[PDB]
Amino acid sequence: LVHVASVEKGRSYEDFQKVYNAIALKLREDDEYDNYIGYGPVLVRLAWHTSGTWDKHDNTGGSYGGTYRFKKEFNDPSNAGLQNGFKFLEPIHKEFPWISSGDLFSLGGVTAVQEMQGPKIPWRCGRVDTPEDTTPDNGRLPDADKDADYVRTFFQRLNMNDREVVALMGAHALGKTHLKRSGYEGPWGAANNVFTNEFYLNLLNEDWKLEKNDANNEQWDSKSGYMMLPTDYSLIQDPKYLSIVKEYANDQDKFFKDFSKAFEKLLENGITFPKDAPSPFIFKTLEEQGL
Ligand code: HEM
Repeated sequence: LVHVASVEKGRSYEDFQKVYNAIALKLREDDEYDNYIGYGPVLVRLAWHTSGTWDKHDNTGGSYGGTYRFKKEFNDPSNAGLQNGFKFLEPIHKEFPWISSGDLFSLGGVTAVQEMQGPKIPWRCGRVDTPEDTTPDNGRLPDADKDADYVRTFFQRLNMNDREVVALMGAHALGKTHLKRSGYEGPWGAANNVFTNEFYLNLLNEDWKLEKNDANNEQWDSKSGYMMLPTDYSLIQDPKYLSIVKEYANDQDKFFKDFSKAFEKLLENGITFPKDAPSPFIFKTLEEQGL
């Protein structure tokens, strides 16, 4: 099935910058969430999980249809906690009821990355809501207890190569694992609501110990109070991934540029953009607007 991008009727860049801005202003205001981490990280994860159900083989799942709004997908165990990002976006959607669900979930992720001082992420509109029966089944999002071979094979289904996977994993600088949500506990670093290449630096430079958490799952822990999932740690066990981790640990601009591309791609899998669709938008941050 082909999903053709269809611009919300009569809308243009300024309309979407207003939605961006409303998201960004609420991100600034609602700062208490998650022990003052704020909503940035969970909004990035929401964009990823709403996109990461995609299957390149048959074009099922993906960001286009905004299917997270249906109970099968919002109750996926893999999505535990993302309801906080959805609830954040509710008043945004009420103010701007013309935006599609897929466009709002993906735009929330773009807005969060940029407001957290991350790279610019070009973003295209035109996702169209699809019906409840187009919601993908549970089980398309990845397990965390696995090795590098798992990670590599997993991401082939999303048409991501080694560089794209290692870049995308850099988003694990953000936020934290929560025991009751995933069976893992702890942040990956100190700067967890500012977008940096810290994930790579910590992988290479902390002294990691393989421990069991209070849910009886293994994770890697450091004396600084940081953690890595087994799938994170797999990026330094596999020699191909390791080379790329070192590259991003040593070049912040390269990480930014490669993350931006990979994240846009993730958010756009499955969508056909007509030849005469608008160019991708690059939104100004609040800071750049003086707001
Ligand atoms: C092998 C792939 C991946 C696995 C197994 C994985 C697993 C996890 C797990 C278990 C959590 C903790 C959830 C919780 O307890 O709250 C988490 C959090 C998070 N992940 Fe992933 N992840 C992967 C890839 C990605 C990608 C590709 C991105 C986005 C580009 C991403 C962004 C995030 C963010 C931002 C958080 C923090 C959420 C928060 O603080 O609420 N992850 N991930």
